[PDB]
Amino acid sequence: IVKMEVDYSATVDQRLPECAKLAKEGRLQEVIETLLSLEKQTRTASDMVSTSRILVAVVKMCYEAKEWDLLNENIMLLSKRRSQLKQAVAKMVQQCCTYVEEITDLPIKLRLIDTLRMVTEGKIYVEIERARLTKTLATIKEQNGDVKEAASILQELQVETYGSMEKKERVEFILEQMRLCLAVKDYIRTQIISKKINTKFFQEENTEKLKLKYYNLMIQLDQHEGSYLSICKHYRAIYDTPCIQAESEKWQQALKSVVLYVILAPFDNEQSDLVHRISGDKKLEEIPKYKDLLKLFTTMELMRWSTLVEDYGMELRKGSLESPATDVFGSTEEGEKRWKDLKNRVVEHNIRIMAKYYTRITMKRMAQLLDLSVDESEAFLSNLVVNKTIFAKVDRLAGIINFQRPKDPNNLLNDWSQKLNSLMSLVNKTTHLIAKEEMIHNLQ
Amino acid sequence: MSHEDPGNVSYSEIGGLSEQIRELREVIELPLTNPELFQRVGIIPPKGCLLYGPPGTGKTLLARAVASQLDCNFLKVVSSSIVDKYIGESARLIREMFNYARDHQPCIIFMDEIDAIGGRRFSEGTSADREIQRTLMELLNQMDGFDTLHRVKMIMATNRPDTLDPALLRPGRLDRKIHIDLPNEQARLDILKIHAGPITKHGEIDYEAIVKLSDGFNGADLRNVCTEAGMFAIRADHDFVVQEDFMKAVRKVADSKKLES
Amino acid sequence: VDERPTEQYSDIGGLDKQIQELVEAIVLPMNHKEKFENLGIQPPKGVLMYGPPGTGKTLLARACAAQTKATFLKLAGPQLVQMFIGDGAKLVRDAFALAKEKAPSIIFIDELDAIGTKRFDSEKAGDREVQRTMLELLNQLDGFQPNTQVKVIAATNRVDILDPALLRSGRLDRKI
Amino acid sequence: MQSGIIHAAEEKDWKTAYSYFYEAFEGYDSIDSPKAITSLKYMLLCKIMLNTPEDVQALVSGKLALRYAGRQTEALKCVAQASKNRSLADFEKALTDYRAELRDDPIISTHLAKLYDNLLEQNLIRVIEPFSRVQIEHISSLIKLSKADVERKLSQMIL
Amino acid sequence: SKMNLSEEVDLEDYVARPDKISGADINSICQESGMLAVRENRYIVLAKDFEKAYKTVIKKDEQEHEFY
Ligand SMILES: Nc1ncnc2c1ncn2[C@@H]1O[C@H](COP(=O)(O)OP(=O)(O)O)[C@@H](O)[C@H]1O
Ligand SMILES: Nc1ncnc2c1ncn2[C@@H]1O[C@H](COP(=O)(O)OP(=O)(O)O)[C@@H](O)[C@H]1O
Repeated sequence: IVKMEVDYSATVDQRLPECAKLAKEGRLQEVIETLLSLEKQTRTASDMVSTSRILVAVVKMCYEAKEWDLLNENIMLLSKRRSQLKQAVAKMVQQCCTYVEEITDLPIKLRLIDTLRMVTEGKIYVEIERARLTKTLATIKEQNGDVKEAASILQELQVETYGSMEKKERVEFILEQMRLCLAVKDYIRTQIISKKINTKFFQEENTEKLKLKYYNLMIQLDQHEGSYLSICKHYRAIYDTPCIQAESEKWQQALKSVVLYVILAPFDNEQSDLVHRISGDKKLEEIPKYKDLLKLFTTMELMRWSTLVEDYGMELRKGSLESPATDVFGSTEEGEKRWKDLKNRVVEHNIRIMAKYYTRITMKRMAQLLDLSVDESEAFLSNLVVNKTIFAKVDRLAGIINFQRPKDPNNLLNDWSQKLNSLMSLVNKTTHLIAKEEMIHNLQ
Repeated sequence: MSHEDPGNVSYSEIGGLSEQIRELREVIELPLTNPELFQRVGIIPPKGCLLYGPPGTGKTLLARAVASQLDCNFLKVVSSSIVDKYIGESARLIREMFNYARDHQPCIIFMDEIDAIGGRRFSEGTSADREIQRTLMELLNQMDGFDTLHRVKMIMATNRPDTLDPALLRPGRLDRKIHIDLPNEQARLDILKIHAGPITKHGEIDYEAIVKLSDGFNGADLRNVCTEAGMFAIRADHDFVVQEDFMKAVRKVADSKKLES
Repeated sequence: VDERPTEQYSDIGGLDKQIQELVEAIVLPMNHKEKFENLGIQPPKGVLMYGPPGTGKTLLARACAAQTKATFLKLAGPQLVQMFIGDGAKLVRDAFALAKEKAPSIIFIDELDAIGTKRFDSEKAGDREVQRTMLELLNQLDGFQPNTQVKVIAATNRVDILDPALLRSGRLDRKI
Repeated sequence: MQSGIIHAAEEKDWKTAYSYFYEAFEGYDSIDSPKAITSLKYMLLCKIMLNTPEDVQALVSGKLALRYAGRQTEALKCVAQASKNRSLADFEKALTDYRAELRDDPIISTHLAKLYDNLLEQNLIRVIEPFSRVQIEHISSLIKLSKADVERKLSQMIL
Repeated sequence: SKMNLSEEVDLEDYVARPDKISGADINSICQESGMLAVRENRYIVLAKDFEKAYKTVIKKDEQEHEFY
């Protein structure tokens, strides 16, 4: 930073070990003070290596003489005296980081927070921040997982993540803080941090247990409130990893989970695209989920869930691995919530497929097909129409429904004329065909 | 824009202080790559970094090479060329060049010489008083040039960081400075090796003896050393270059710089 | 532009060591260009003859061009200061273009001291506009690095009147 | 405050009325208590009229709002939570629970009645799409109201 | 005020200091300074944003004490 004026390498070499011997157990503070004077001299002479060596020797003396409080105020004075040399203080903090990790003790939490306070005066991206990150992680480990330190590691990560990350260390730190966030069971902030970090991909092509760990922490976060499409998307994103690391149990359970979720997702064009892309997988055929998807994807079949719970419901009781199945529906509270989600999901699926087939269907038959009563069926019909998914008009006093838009006479006669022109073109084509075949057949 | 991204393979052609190159890349690239995170969390990305070593290792060479991981277009702009007339309206030229960077959004403005000859002659304190510093404050308040939106940084390749207006090193200022000096023995032998790379002759790999005679010689001087070895060989009209040619080149350049200094 | 100079090296002299040095630095990269090519060292291009007038820089340059038997283009430096905006920049651009289009040429720019100031800025003047032309020449110096052809020869009296920007390994380097 | 009043009566935009009311209250910061109360009441009324009661909680949790807290302020907070719940019945309940506190005809009763009509219309339109023909007592049952008032509102809408 | 209190500007920002400049600063410049609250690191605006807005594009004209 600033040019060296007067070096004291000879002085420190000749005196520092003698000082260490003179205060082997650290009972003398005059030694600390005189090395402070020497390093002040070298600082006014603008020497960095001598000051760094003096600070390292001071903290080493404090280590060997185990005076924890005097260490705390000593390092406070060192970091606050005039700021000294940024290189030297970054060094001293680094050896303090190396030391605090080896002795368990009770007040090493106090040591960690003291160094955190010394480094949090600023100068984070500049002059070492990995030390502060490691100290926060060490605090996490010391407190064994709680909400306060989880919030701390939440609010710490951003500056270093933006400034100077590591393709492995920084992302592992992010993964080790998001899991604490989810353990705290905060959802808004955990969602925010997950969505702000997941923009950094194109390293997962060489992941070992990193993309899968991220995804298996964010599964709970998404599925906790209402997510069902991102659920299937990142479950297939964890499915494609056993493709390069073919391990049968995890592979097959991921297949089961993704097949279940993609069907369970609310109906949309994108969900249709995903289900059609999923269907036809050569490696998907050997599981009952193959039959489940083939039945429940297309051809507008009557998805009577009362029948399905035994026709294709064997995944709840016993299947090949049935572990994702037991996670989804075999659970008690969230399991029954997902059971109800299957129930309604199939109700809207039946309503939708009935929309494109039956114009007017009686209320009793529709309720019986939806496995509910008249009022529940009309409530779900209202829930669809307010979402504009279906064009439905109901007479409630008569309880009769219609799905066809009233045909305006303009386009009615237009399609009539188009039918006429189709017939005319058919007349032309048939005339040419029969005349020419007549020619070939009377060539005799 | 005059200099563009292609030809950015100098990451191996720099040789010396590869750790320094790595540190500058670590400082620069991430906001240059994904600045949106900085807006997303509410933190200001850095503006650039300062480079020392007035005649030493190629600061412009580093500017070219570090943009390898950046896929950006380095621009070699001169402080005098930016200030033109000695008026505060010199900001018009900086506006034009920043608009050029904005058009070629992935860009890094490499400054040529801000502390005009930091080793001697007139510094920031002498000659033009505060004109340089006010023009730099113009680019300083430019920092709100949509840093989140704009993939533009500015590297300050000064000669000597001695007279650099310490008011321009506070947070929000240029901030980061990376230390570059005359190459050490290791960097010197490495850059000698990379200079000799294109040269395929009999010679030897006796690089340490060459280093011994040519210690404290800048990277440009060592490139000139290799060129002088080639010149000696061709003046002899010899298709061979031996360590004696290297000795002659090193002695020639050493005597030349000794007389010129 | 002289199509071909006929002045011979024998009629000039006195500075024979310097003239042989610049011959090795310029004419040899023209005749034995393949020699440099197979060696792997690209010859330098920027040669700056500094010295009081009457020292034969012009005759030496034209004789060198004749020995190269290549194209020679002379630039009248002192009259490159035109009131028209970017006029000198355009002149330099098209001069380099012509040299590139016509053989490995000799770009003999005179009055390099007139072209470039020592940045001794003052209230009377500060070389505001001519700096555009100086930068244009600087940016044109690197155009012919591959196939090292078209050499640059700048003649002046006092080298010290120039800033340490034109002086570089790839730029003007051979100060004679 | 008067500019906010005029703009709130104009009803083309309420965010500028919010700005003016907040400026008036900031002028009335612990200086004139009744004018401050009126300014904050109008500010919160236009804030809920913006159909954004989510910021109401923060606004009433602000230091000055707690300083000038009162029964009318709590009634307005209850009105905001009724708007959150989209329950015209809850809005009417809050108005009855604090009637005299919000009975003021100038830009208090008028705007509360306008908002009540807005919730009535929104509830009816939100529940009316499926039905090509529905019995009005069923509609009243869904809206949790009597028959005469629901019929009168649906009429006044359709006339 | 157009941008509602500069989109919820903080109280400690008042223009009394950055307006009594006697530095021309035409209404166009005033609007540009107002929109120079585009620093979206936070949801509010501080006096620092106004100071930067006034600092950018400005010419130094002062010295009324001699005339008064
Ligand atoms: N470490 C190096 N490795 C290879 N070439 C170098 C090195 N340092 C300098 N050079 C050569 O010097 C020339 C210009 O360097 P420059 O950027 O002017 O250095 P400085 O700015 O320190 O004088 C380049 O063409 C480059 O080839
Ligand atoms: N070595 C020389 N031999 C013959 N004539 C010379 C020599 N040096 C200079 N001259 C004369 O000088 C004139 C060129 O002057 P000029 O080129 O302006 O000098 P400089 O190049 O030093 O400015 C020519 O007409 C030539 O006759």
